[PDB]
Amino acid sequence: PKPGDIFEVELAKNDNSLGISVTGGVNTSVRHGGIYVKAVIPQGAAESDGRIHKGDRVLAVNGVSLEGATHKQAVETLRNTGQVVHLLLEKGQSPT
Amino acid sequence: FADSEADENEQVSAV
Repeated sequence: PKPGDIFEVELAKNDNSLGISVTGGVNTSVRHGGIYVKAVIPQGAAESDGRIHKGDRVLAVNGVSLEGATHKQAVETLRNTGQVVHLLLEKGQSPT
Repeated sequence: FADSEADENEQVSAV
């Protein structure tokens, strides 16, 4: 497998939703859009179960590719959720 | 003034 591989998470609301902080992600940012992990908040699922870490990148929101979505669109679509979390991520840097 | 062109919404988020 390549290091920066694309994977999907299937999770849901436990303590709360994610527990993660974001950096950049505006008009364009990473690639053809894209949002980037700043760091993990040690209060939620991302820490607890172990799914996302620093410098990981997001792609799709519940199947759908966010081609050219702004920071406001990315943030709004994160908070206007409810229970379930389906997303696709691209791995950032190498863990091991 | 407002309701038109640009507001301030390009900083940092968490969820």
